[PDB]
Order: sequence, then C-alpha cells, then structure tokens
Amino acid sequence: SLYREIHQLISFKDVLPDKNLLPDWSSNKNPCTFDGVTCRDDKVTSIDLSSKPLNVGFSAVSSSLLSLTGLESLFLSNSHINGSVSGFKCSASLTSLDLSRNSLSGPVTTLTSLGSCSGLKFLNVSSNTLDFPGKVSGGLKLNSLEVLDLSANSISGANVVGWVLSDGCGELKHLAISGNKISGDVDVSRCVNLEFLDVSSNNFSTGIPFLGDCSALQHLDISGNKLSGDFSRAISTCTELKLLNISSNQFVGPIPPLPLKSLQYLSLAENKFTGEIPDFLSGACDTLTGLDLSGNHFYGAVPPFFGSCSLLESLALSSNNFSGELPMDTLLKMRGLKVLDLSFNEFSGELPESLTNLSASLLTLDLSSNNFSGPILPNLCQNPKNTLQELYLQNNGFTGKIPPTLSNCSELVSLHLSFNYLSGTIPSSLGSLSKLRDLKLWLNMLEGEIPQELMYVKTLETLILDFNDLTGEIPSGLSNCTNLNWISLSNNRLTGEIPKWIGRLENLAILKLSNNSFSGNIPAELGDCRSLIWLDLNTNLFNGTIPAAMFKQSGKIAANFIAGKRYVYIKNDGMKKECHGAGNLLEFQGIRSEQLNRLSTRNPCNITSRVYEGHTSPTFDNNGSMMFLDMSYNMLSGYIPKEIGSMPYLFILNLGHNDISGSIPDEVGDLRGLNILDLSSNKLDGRIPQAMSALTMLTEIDLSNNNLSGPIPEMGQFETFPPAKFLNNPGLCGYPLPRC
Amino acid sequence: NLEGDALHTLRVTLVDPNNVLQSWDPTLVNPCTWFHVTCNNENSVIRVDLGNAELSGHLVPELGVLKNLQYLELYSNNITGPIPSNLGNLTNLVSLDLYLNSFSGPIPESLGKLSKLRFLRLNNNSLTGSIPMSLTNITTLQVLDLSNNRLSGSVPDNGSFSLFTPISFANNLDLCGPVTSHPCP
Ligand SMILES: *[C@@H]1O[C@H](CO)[C@@H](O[C@@H]2O[C@H](CO)[C@@H](O[C@@H]3O[C@H](CO)[C@@H](O[C@H]4O[C@H](CO)[C@@H](O)[C@H](O)[C@@H]4O)[C@H](O[C@H]4O[C@H](CO)[C@@H](O)[C@H](O)[C@@H]4O)[C@@H]3O)[C@H](O)[C@H]2NC(C)=O)[C@H](O)[C@H]1NC(C)=O
Ligand SMILES: *[C@@H]1O[C@H](CO)[C@@H](O[C@@H]2O[C@H](CO)[C@@H](O[C@@H]3O[C@H](CO)[C@@H](O)[C@H](O[C@H]4O[C@H](CO)[C@@H](O)[C@H](O)[C@@H]4O)[C@@H]3O)[C@H](O)[C@H]2NC(C)=O)[C@H](O)[C@H]1NC(C)=O
Ligand SMILES: CC(C)[C@H](C)[C@@H](O)[C@H](O)[C@@H](C)[C@H]1CC[C@H]2[C@@H]3COC(=O)[C@H]4C[C@H](O)[C@H](O)C[C@]4(C)[C@H]3CC[C@]12C
Ligand SMILES: *[C@@H]1O[C@H](CO)[C@@H](O[C@@H]2O[C@H](CO)[C@@H](O)[C@H](O)[C@H]2NC(C)=O)[C@H](O)[C@H]1NC(C)=O
Ligand SMILES: *[C@@H]1O[C@H](CO)[C@@H](O)[C@H](O)[C@H]1NC(C)=O
Ligand SMILES: *[C@@H]1O[C@H](CO)[C@@H](O)[C@H](O)[C@H]1NC(C)=O
Ligand SMILES: *[C@@H]1O[C@H](CO)[C@@H](O)[C@H](O)[C@H]1NC(C)=O
Ligand SMILES: *[C@@H]1O[C@H](CO)[C@@H](O)[C@H](O)[C@H]1NC(C)=O
Repeated sequence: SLYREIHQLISFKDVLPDKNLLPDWSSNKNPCTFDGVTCRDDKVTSIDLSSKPLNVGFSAVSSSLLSLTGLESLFLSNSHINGSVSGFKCSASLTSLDLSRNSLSGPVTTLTSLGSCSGLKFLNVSSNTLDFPGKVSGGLKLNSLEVLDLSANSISGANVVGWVLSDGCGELKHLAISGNKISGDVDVSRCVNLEFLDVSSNNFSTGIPFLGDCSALQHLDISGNKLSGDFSRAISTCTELKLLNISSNQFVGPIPPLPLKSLQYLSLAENKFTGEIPDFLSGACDTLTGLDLSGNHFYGAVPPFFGSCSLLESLALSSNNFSGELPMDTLLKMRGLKVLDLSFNEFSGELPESLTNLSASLLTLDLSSNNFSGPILPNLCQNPKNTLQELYLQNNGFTGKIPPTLSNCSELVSLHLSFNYLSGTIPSSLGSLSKLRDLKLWLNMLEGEIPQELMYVKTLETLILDFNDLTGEIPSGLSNCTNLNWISLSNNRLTGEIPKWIGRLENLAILKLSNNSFSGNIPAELGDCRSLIWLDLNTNLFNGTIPAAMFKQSGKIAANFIAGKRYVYIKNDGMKKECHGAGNLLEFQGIRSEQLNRLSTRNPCNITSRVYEGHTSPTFDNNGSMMFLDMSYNMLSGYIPKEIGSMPYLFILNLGHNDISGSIPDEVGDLRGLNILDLSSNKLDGRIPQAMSALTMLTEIDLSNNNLSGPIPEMGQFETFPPAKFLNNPGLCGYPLPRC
Repeated sequence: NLEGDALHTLRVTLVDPNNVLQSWDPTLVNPCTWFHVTCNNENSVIRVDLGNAELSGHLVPELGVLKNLQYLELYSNNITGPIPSNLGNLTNLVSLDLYLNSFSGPIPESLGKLSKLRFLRLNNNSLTGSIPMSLTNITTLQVLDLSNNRLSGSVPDNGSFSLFTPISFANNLDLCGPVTSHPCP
C-alpha cells in the first residue's frame, strides 16, 4: 500500500506543468507527513489539494489518486483541473469527493461513470463548465448519493432532474442544481429523505415542483424563476419546514396558508403578491427568525400580533405601498430585532420619542423614501452602548437641524441624511465617529463651513455633500483620509483653490466639483491618483492652463474598490444654456426617482429627457484610464498638450465654453471610447486632424465657436454630425459644412 | 416595450465580444435609455448607432417594426447574412450605412418603399444581384456608395440614380450602363 501510495502520489506530481508544486512531496519521505494529506495509521484516508492551482487534467487524477485503496475523501476545489470524467478504477472506501470550482467540461452524462465508487456518498461538482447537449434520456444512475451539488454550470435543458433521479432519490438528503437554465417539472416525491433543495436561478416557466409527502424536507429554494400557481397546497404536506425562498417569481394573489410550525426563514419577496400581512402568520412566532416581503403591492400596517415573536432578527417591508404611523409598541415587543428596513414606502408622521431606545438594539434602521415629516430626534443615542450601524433617513420631509447627539452612536458605519429639507450647519462633533464609512448629506439647506475635525476619520470612504448652500473653502485635514473613494460636492457656494494634496489618496475614484466658485489652477498632482476614473469640474472660476502630466497615471488605473454603489447620471441637453456641463453624477442609494422633482428649485432641467440609472461598474478592474472628464464653462487657457489622447477608456470629454487656444492634437484620434465631445466656445485654431476620423464611438459632438480652419474630415463619423455643431468656424469647410 | 423586445431579439442574434449590448435590458419600460440608442420626444426609437462595435452574426427582420426610426449606422463590422426583405416597412429611415462588412444576399426589393431615404452606403460588402429599379422611385436619394462589391447587371441612369458617379459603382463584378465605364451589350 504505502509503496504504491507514495509512488502514485509522485507519479501524479510528475504531470504538473509547475515543477515545484508540492513542497513536501518526495520519495524517501512518509506520505503521511505531506501537506494537504491527512494519513491515519500509516494508511491514507484523506487528501486536500483545495485552492492549489495544479493546472492539470482530470484524467491524470482518476488513474493515480482515485485508485488509492482506503482513501475516503479528496478535495480538489479551485485546483484548476480541466478535462472530463472517464471510466476508471475507484476504491469502495471513497466517501466524499469535491471537484467544485474547476474547469471540468463536456456533457453531464459523463458523471454516470462515477458509479465505479461503491461507497460514494458526497459529491460536489458545483461551479464547473459541464453542460447537457440535446435530449435527456436514461439516467444518472447514481442512487447512492446523499448529497449532490450541480450548482453554477452551463446546463441548459428540461426535466434534467428526472434524468438525475432516474435511478431513484431514495438515499438523497441534499440537492443543489442552481445557477443553470432548467425548465419543466420537478418530481422529488420518490425521495422521502431529502432535507435540502436549491433549484434557484433557472428557466422554469411551469408549475412548482412535486414534493409528494414532503415529510423530511427542511429547505426549499425555488427563487430566480418564472414560476406561477399555488405553492401553498403543494407545501401543505410539509410538516417540518424551515427555510423557504420563493423570491423573484411570478406568483400572484394574497398570501395563502403555510406550514408555520417549524418555519425559520420566509421570503415571499419580489413578487406580484397583493393585500396585506395575514393574521395566521402569528402562528410561526415561536420560531421565525427573519422575514422578507419586499417588492410587492402590499399596503396597510404591520400586524401587532408580531409582538408575540421575540425571535425576529430581521424585518424587511421595503419596496411597497405601506403607510401609517410607527407601531413602536409592537416593535419594542421584539427583543431580537436587528435590521429594520422600511424603505420605499408611504409612511408618514413625526418621530416617536421612544425610538431613542432602539439605538441600543437595532443594527440597521432604514426609514428612507417615505412621506415622513418632523425633526430629527436630539435625544437619540442617549442610552449607553449604542449599537446602531447603518442609518438611512433619506428622501423625507424632515425639518429642523442636525443634532450633534449622533456622535453618541459610536458604532455607526453609515449615515444617509440626504434628500431632505434639513437646515442648520454641520457639527464638527461628527469627526468623533471613527467607524463611519458612508456619509451622505446631499440635497439640503445646510449652511456653514466644513469641519476640520473630519480629518480624524481615516475610514471615510464616500462623502456626498452635493446640492447644498455650504460656503467656505476645503479643509486641508481632509487629506488625512486615505480611504476616500468618492468625493462629490456640487451646486454649492464653496470657494477657494483646489487642494494639491489629492495625490495622497490612492483610493479615490470620483471627484465632482460642479457648479461652484472654486478658482485657481487645476493641479498636476491629480496624476498621482491611481483610482480616479471620474472628474466633473464644469462650472467654476478656475484660471490658468491645462497640464499634460495629469494623464500620466492613465493605464495604471485600478478602480476595484469603487464598484458596488448606486448612481444616477443626468444628461445635460444642450437646448437650455442655463444647465451646464455634460451631466451630473449623483449617489442615488435609498432614493426614489419620482421625487427627483425636488430638484426643480435647484436646477433648470426638464422637457422630460433624459435620466440614466445604475450601480457603479468600472470598465476595468486594473490598469485602466479616466472614464469621464468635464471642464466645460471655465476660464482655462493655453494650448492642449498631446497627452489629451492617452485615455482610450474615456467615454465623454467636455472642455466647452473656455479660453483654450491652440491646435487640436492628432492624438485625439487615439480615443476609441469617446461617445460625446464638446469643445464648443474656445479659441482653438488650425485644422481638424485627419486622425480624428479614427473615432467611431462618438454619438455626439460640438465643435462650434472656435478658430478652427480647413476641410472637415470626410471619413469617420464627422459626416453623421450636423453643421449646427460646426457653427462659428470661419475657415472651416467640407461636409457637413459647405464644400470648399 | 415592443421596440425593446425587437432590439433585444437583435441583441440575441448578434455576436458581441465587447458586450456593447450588455446595457440593453428587456425588462425596461423602453429601449430609449439604452446606449447608442436614441429616442424622440414621443419616446420611440429614432436612432440606433452600433457602428464599429466589432460584432458578428446576422440581423433580424424585427428592425422593420420601428416606424419613427431615422438613423441606422451598422458600419465597420464582420457582420454576415442577408439584408431583410421587410426593411421596406421603415418609412422614416433617412440614413442606412452598412459599409465595411460581410453582409450577403441580393439588394432587397422593398427598399423601394423608403420614401425619405437620403443616405445609403453599402460599400465594401459582399452583396450580389441586380440593383432594384424601385429605388428610382426614391427621389430623396443623395449619397450612395456601392463600390468594391460583387453586384452585377445594368445600372439605371434614371430617377435619383442620375445623381451618381462611377466611383460609387466602381470595383464591382460586372456592371453596365451609362453610369458605369463599362457598356451594356
Ligand atoms: C448652481 O446652483 C445654483 C443653486 O443651486 C443654481 O441657482 C438656482 O437655479 C434655480 C433654477 O433656475 C433657481 O430656481 C428658481 O428660483 C426662483 C427664485 O429665485 C423661482 O422663482 C420664484 O420661486 C419662488 C419659490 O417658488 C417664489 O417664492 C418667488 O416669487 C420666485 O419669483 C423659480 O421658479 C421657477 O421654477 C419653478 C419650478 O422650477 C416654476 O414653477 C416657476 O413658475 C418658475 O418658472 C426657480 O425655481 C434658483 O433660484 C437659483 N438660485 C440661485 C441662488 O441663483 C444655478 O442655476 C446652478 N448653476 C448651474 C450651471 O447648474
Ligand atoms: C459545494 O462547493 C461549493 C464551492 O465551494 C460550496 O459553495 C461555497 O460554500 C462555502 C462554504 O464552505 C461558502 O463560503 C462561505 O461564504 C460566506 C459568504 O456567504 C462566508 O461568510 C463564509 O465565511 C465563514 O466561513 C469561513 C470558513 O469557511 C470562515 O473563515 C469565516 O470567518 C466565516 O466563518 C464562508 O467562507 C461559499 O460562499 C460558497 N460559494 C462559493 C464558493 O461560490 C458549497 O457549499 C458546496 N456544497 C456543500 C453541500 O457543501
Ligand atoms: C463606472 C461608473 C463610475 C459609471 C457611473 C458607469 O457605471 C456608468 O454607467 C457610465 C459608464 C455610463 C453612465 C452614463 C452613460 C452615458 C449616458 O449618457 C449618454 O447620453 C449616453 C448616450 C448614448 O446612449 C451613448 O451610447 C452612451 C452614453 C454617452 C452613455 C456612456 C456611458 C455612461 C457614461
Ligand atoms: C432569496 O432568494 C434570492 C433570489 O436569488 C437570493 O438572492 C439574493 O438577493 C438578490 C436577489 O434580488 C441577489 O442579487 C443577491 O445576490 C442575493 N443575496 C445574497 C446575500 O446572496 C437570496 O439570497 C435568498 N435569500 C436567502 C436568505 O438565501
Ligand atoms: C487541459 O489543459 C491543457 C493544458 O495546456 C490543454 O492542452 C488542454 O486543451 C486542456 N483541456 C481542455 C478540455 O481545455
Ligand atoms: C490666474 O489668474 C490670476 C489673475 O487673475 C493670476 O494672478 C495667476 O497667476 C493666474 N495663474 C496662472 C498660472 O497664470
Ligand atoms: C473581422 O475583422 C476584424 C478586424 O476588423 C478581424 O480582427 C477579425 O479576425 C475578422 N473576423 C474574422 C472572423 O476573421
Ligand atoms: C473596399 O474594398 C476594396 C477592394 O474590394 C479594398 O481595396 C478597400 O481597401 C476597401 N475599403 C476599405 C475602407 O477597406
């Protein structure tokens, strides 16, 4: 045994493209002393190669390792193994096999050949490239599996489950098929022992799975499908049931009867369900842990009988029509409540004082997007050891000041006060929050200067001050925050030059200064920021010239930490001259689009077009370039250096309405990603470089009001653009303009 | 979102390595918020510019269901397949540029049903067959480049075609008429 053991191990070691792979593996050594190898009584019962980039084929594995007598388990997870399953010799001693997160390819039918392992119970093939070409006939012919995970594969077909269970589900305790495309009907009724089912993220347009008696089933996930029909009567046969995720489906009607005895997790979320929360649900109060009804037509108020449930950890009412006052009496009857999301409802009224208690309990309080009115509670966080993490109040009718009692919440990682009528100044005491990550105050009546003490927050990531009345210049202390990936200050009265210390931030993705009084020269130190893909400078007093070294960081840019945040891009149409710049990028998390009319007073933009929404998604993980540049409407002067063309990922460039004088560089032709370009109203002269005909991405351009002369390039997209954009260029000729 | 469904079918049939069609969501109220797609004040699509997106595959007939569609620029791609015979269902299309592609098949007859057509540039393609005489009934024709193609037959000197010069019809397989420099038998 041991001789052929080590010899098989080494014979496998010989097939690895990386000669140094297994450090402790060699002849003349006890195999049981090897890394990732667990040996019992000088007989090998285990091998763990997981998370080791072997870069080898499966064929090499089946012959050498799987032929080991007495080997119970082999974990190949994330080992970079390619190829397909073939007929081989397998010991009956084998128990568990993990092939997950690998490159295995070909038809799923090959798995039928795993029957060579007589004692095989546990099999994880999840996250492979395996598929199922064409028809499904015969069966998997493995009935011995207590656990089967097919998740995250390329399989596309119908009733594949029947092909899996063809040999019977009798011994199967676990099934996960998820992350695939599968349709048809699901019959588990022959499997009485199945405790776990994940079919989620699939193609089923048909009825719900047939559960039969559903005696032993503790887990049902049908989510991520087109499913419709009656699931109540189907699961009515299930006495013991814990987790049910039906979310993201076509289910309709009122909430039907359910097996609430053993129920722990329940999600009806993201469906067409109507009506309000039923009474009988209280029957689950001895059990239920957390609940998600989000994304439905539900309205009304929360049943107070839920006070019988002390075990509710999380309550999500979000994205519904709900209104009314706050059942603080019922909510205080829930001891285990942590995250409360009321967001996107019609709830109204002022804030009950008793709320001051919840600061010592709730992890997350989201009241955002409601009809709420009244002041912010100054008595908040009076209780010792405040446990609050995330507070989202945005989009309400809240009035009054911002009490600096909020510093008494020391666990707060997120504060969103935005989209409100709040008055007063910004308390320097907020600097006393070391754990705060996202601070978004934008769209308020806030006045007064910016606290220097904010320098005391090193963990600051996102700061949204946009659309306020704030005055004064920028505190140098902000430089001490190295973790800021987002800086947006817009439509404010802030003045003064632009800090030169911005280069100190390697983590900063986005800088928006738009609509302000800032002056001075654009710092070349911007070229030291490697995270920065977005800059909107448009309406300001900046004088001076434009440095060419600002683009030196392009090509090394890493936007990784920037992703995952909700955004809105409001495109400026050139119809109204009072709305300036290419567009406005603002942080939209927890806010309704329908309330954007609150900007009517703060901005001159309507006629019903046009809004862009989404989540932050840079076009590159690393080594990219600046995606957005708007300097339009400024005093900037001089000539543009050749470096302007070093950013191939740049989508939009607006230098418009400036004093810029010189010749358009041929390097402009090097931008393949530029959709919209406004150079309008400048002193730029010379000929349009023929190289600009290399730009195929432009859907919009404005060259008007320049000193440019010569023929318009005929090729490229220039022919698509209207002469309206080419006006006030005396020496300029050629189509679309008149022929020379 | 009929327009959105149609354009989505187009996306499905298309091959998109750079994922420029990734922004297109069928669940959306309309296509108007998609990249490279432009809609009017009536919230109907007047424009689609996919030009030089490095795309493969072939097109879909559902394009013909866009009534207010104006500009279509598909140019500079590997795209293959025939030009849809029902494209004549587009009344308002003022510009069609398919040039620099693998496009095949005869020039569709129903194109004669485009009254407002201004730009048609097919140059550097694989198209064959005769040049439809119904195109002469299009009086709005301004710029046309058929050069470097496989097109064959006689070239009409009447209608709007009188506006054009041999360089547009140049480098073809066999073309005859007063318009070409090669005579008809
Ligand atoms: C940079 O930001 C600044 C500030 O954010 C911004 O300046 C503001 O621009 C907005 C939009 O043009 C101005 O909004 C206007 O405000 C007027 C009052 O000054 C108001 O007129 C009447 O409204 C009030 C309140 O209703 C009323 O009591 C008074 O009798 C005023 O006469 C305007 O109302 C107009 O618009 C509304 C709806 O939009 C419409 O119902 C009305 O009939 C009327 O047409 C309008 O709301 C705001 O005053 C400006 N503030 C300052 C300090 O200048 C810049 O425009 C931004 N710059 C750029 C380039 O973006
Ligand atoms: C079949 O194989 C797949 C692929 O591995 C497997 O899916 C993965 O399961 C693991 C659990 O083993 C998941 O890892 C967890 O992810 C959560 C995030 O949701 C983490 O919070 C977890 O961290 C805890 O556990 C760590 C140790 O594992 C601790 O170090 C840590 O402090 C936490 O206590 C945990 O890492 C993983 O998310 C999935 N999905 C993948 C990898 O895509 C699947 O479970 C296997 N099937 C069966 C039946 O086991
Ligand atoms: C990476 C993030 C920082 C950024 C917000 C990103 O997620 C965002 O989606 C960017 C890539 C989008 C937001 C607005 C988009 C632009 C929206 O506005 C423009 O009018 C449209 C017009 C037309 O649709 C063009 O095809 C693209 C074009 C010009 C879009 C180009 C790409 C965007 C600039
Ligand atoms: C309930 O089912 C949904 C449907 O897939 C699961 O998906 C989560 O929520 C959204 C769906 O809109 C996904 O984009 C997220 O990736 C999922 N969240 C997480 C934390 O993974 C959801 O996970 C299911 N709920 C539970 C408790 O498993
Ligand atoms: C397996 O990896 C080797 C390594 O080069 C490669 O030659 C072979 O094509 C791979 N097999 C599959 C199916 O990708
Ligand atoms: C910007 O303008 C002011 C005068 O308005 C001047 O003093 C300053 O030096 C200028 N900056 C540069 C770089 O010329
Ligand atoms: C299509 O053209 C591109 C460049 O324009 C070229 O790289 C590509 O290989 C061509 N397609 C095929 C199938 O060869
Ligand atoms: C058009 O085709 C001709 C030959 O058919 C070729 O010489 C020419 O380069 C092509 N045009 C372009 C822009 O590639």
